[PDB]
Amino acid sequence: PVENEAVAPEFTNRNPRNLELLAVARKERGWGTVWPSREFWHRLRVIRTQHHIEALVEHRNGQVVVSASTREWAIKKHLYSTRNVVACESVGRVLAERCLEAGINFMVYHPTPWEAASDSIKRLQHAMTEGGVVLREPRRIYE
Amino acid sequence: QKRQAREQLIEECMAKMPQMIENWRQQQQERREKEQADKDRRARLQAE
Amino acid sequence: VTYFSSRKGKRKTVKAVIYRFLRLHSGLWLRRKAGYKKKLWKKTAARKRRLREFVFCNKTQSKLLDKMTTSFWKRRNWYADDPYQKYQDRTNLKV
Amino acid sequence: LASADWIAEPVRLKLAVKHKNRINRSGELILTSECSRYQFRNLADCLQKLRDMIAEASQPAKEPSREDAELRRSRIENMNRERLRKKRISSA
Amino acid sequence: SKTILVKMMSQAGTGFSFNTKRSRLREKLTLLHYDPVVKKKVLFVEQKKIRS
Amino acid sequence: RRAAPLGPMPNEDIDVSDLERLKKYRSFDRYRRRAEQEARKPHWWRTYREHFGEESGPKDRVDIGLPPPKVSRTQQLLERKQALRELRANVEEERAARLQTARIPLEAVRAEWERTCGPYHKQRLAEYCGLYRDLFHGATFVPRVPLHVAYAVGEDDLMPVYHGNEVTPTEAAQAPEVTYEADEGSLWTLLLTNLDGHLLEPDAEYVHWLVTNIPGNRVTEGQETCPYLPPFPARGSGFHRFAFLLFKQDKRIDFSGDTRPSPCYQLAQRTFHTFDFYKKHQDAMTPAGLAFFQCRWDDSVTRVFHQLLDMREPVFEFVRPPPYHPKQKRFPHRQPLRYLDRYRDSHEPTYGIY
Amino acid sequence: SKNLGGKSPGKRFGIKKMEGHYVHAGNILATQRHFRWHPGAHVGLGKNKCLYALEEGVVRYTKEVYVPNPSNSEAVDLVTRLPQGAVLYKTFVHVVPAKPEGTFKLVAML
RNA sequence: UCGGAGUACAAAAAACCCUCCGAGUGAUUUUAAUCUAGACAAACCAGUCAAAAUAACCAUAACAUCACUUAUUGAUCCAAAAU
Ligand SMILES: [Mg+2]
Ligand SMILES: [Mg+2]
Ligand SMILES: [Mg+2]
Ligand SMILES: [Mg+2]
Ligand SMILES: [Mg+2]
Repeated sequence: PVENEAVAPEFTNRNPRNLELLAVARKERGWGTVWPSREFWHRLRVIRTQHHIEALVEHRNGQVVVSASTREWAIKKHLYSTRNVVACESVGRVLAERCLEAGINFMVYHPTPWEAASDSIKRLQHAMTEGGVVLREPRRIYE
Repeated sequence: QKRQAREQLIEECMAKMPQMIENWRQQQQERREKEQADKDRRARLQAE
Repeated sequence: VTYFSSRKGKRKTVKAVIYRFLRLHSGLWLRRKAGYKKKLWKKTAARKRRLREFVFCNKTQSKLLDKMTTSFWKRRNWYADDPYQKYQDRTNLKV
Repeated sequence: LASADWIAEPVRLKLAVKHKNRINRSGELILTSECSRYQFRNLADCLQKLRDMIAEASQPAKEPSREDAELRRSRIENMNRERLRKKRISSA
Repeated sequence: SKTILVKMMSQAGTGFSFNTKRSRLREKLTLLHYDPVVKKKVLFVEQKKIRS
Repeated sequence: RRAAPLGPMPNEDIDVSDLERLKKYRSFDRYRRRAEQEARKPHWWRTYREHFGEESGPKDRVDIGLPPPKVSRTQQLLERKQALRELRANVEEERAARLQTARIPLEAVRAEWERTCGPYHKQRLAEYCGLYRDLFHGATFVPRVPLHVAYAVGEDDLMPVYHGNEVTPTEAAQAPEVTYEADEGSLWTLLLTNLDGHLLEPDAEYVHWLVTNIPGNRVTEGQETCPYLPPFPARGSGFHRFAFLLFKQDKRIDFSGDTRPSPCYQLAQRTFHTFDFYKKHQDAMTPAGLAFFQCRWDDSVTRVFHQLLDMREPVFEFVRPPPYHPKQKRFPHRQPLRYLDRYRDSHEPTYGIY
Repeated sequence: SKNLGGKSPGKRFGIKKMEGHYVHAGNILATQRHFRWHPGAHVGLGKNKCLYALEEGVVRYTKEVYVPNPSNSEAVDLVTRLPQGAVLYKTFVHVVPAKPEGTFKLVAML
């Protein structure tokens, strides 16, 4: 027969993002008694220090995937007062384009109740939404 | 005939359902507003 | 239980067992959970569902009910549109 | 599908467009039945699927309604992909 | 502080009644419940009084 | 019985007595920062990371790549402080900042990011996507030189291929254009490798486009060892990875064992191992560029399978393990009537002798 | 006499699955009256503080930091009253999944 | 009769006409569904949890909450409602 016709029916996909992108990967349900919830694939974390603002996307294992910080020279040289709301929206838009480049479209954001009412982080969420990255990571198929 | 009568009555009662819901909500809101106004005026007259 | 009747000399059966129990031909006995119609306003939805569900009997109760009933109630019945005809038999029992 | 002359040309075209996922490389449309233990019922299911496809391609009032539970993710992904594709530079 | 048991019938047309506890010193009760027959939020009103 | 602690206790440093004079935090987010800092330390007790695969914790990754560029720290700091001062001296920037109406040169920011710190983010994204683990299994490299890859999907429509992007096979049917800054004194090689999608060997990978002895930037002028083949991911298994590896070489590498014929439509011949390739030609080439994208099945993959590869399109599906059920009991006590349905082979009535 | 009602059966509030035990989905790992063991990865919490496995795997017990829900007023007050260097620790029960999510099997060549 | 603490110091169980607290329910609205894996406990009867899937609300929760929340409860048969 055809030399290429061999199939090896046990197909193995070694891509670590394969099931995450197919939305059939095993989300880490669980803790329930601590905060924030760890049921996700990629989580957005915003650290607002007294001098700089940094925004990360992290995997379930805690590894840093894509990060944008006002400590970076690229944003520092184009930005003034790296702590303020314009700095927050700047880093939000930069992280949005970086996530789009990296292939991440869905994240989860779990801020504190006082942080959700802040003026800067609402603008960061709006900047992500207008940049194309959407929160509310999709539900797992056959959860 | 029994099945058709049941379905017709169900449709008739479901057609007006949002109207009854809104009327009940308005009645409850008026009740709570009247209670709040009575309490506020009682407190105001007691203060003086 | 009347092991030897005074008229025919046969073995009698108690009617309470057949009135409140059902026997599948595989030997299992099916019953309703006690208290499934009592004070439903006082019970949680999960508890009400658990009471509504049908349940089986263990070996001791099954043997007791077999002793109380006669051989007419252990026969194979082919009813018209029987709800439990699919459950009359046991499959894939590895003992 | 090409040699099936018992249905019209537009119907054949519609089956070719829609059910190309289940069309063999030789052009043979293939229908699968696995539900019942009886080959009679299996063939009945195959014929019912064939009749349903024929009727769906024959009716002109097909609005092509699409589901939304699993299509929002695809829409978002296409949105974000053409957000990068929108670069306009001549090439080739 | 004695309560009362009242049977409420659905106003969605279909016959569906559920029993709930209410205070005696309250007016005729009217709430929003779920009717399995129509699978929608339906206004329920107190129809009968059963238990004290 | 009691056992002595096998190391320092967590809260044994601060003094229990005289809590009033001891400083306290009043901020939940501050406590959160402290707790997340503590949770990452290698404690001597059983932790979540140890059981859930910290990947052997720290690993001394072997670096096979170009040295980082040498810059003057003092001069760089002086220029950066000067730029910050000259920016802060402005008053229109202050007014824009206070009025919250100020925009950002996103293209510029991306340019300096890719110039100064892009390689490290790209390397960590390659680590997260598992490129190094499947290409060398023991080595990591930093993509020092940017590599811009783009497909042409029309007359004015260009699809960029960043790190981890998703590209349709229809968009990737044609060969792409690759650009990277390089002087006219060096030689480069470019390799497009399909990591996942080999039907037979799980540990092997496919070749798609191998060009060698590239003079500087003109890739079209350099000879192509392997003709371009469009991506052909299977219908069932989706989201395969395709990696563009760029190697900078000193000598003019010439080989005959890695050369492919003109058609090159045989999957047996298009079987590759990047580890073996780099072991064979490790002395000259050094990896300096990386560009990988995800790719799923579309309507053109069947055409690629049929016309080009001359085979039947394979179809897979994501099957799940059958539900677990305990051993069936002779007398299932207090079990629902549906207990017998959990061990039924088929929902059909079998009459054994009737 | 004067003391009445002291008789009541034990509620069997305890641990059901120890470390290393292979559990399936839905198995009750441990039941409790107050929060003694906290759920972690792939361990869900019932309404009666019981802990049940959500995935089939191996049960593990760990000591981990405790960051409470910011809406929990009592725990937030405790945290804000904690001293500078103090971090809370709790015993969490985890289920480490064993079987993969699924497999890619060939069905037909079209 | 039911629950909590000690007896019963660390998985479970464990008695006395042993030592002390309690319950035979209130307040409020979020009026809290169906179906089903797998489990706890248990002589039996009873009691408890619960993933996935379904129709309505954010298109991101629904386990009703509080009073130490744990106890606030009664089997068949038989009688009544409108089934
Ligand atoms: Mg410096
Ligand atoms: Mg006791
Ligand atoms: Mg006792
Ligand atoms: Mg047991
Ligand atoms: Mg659910």
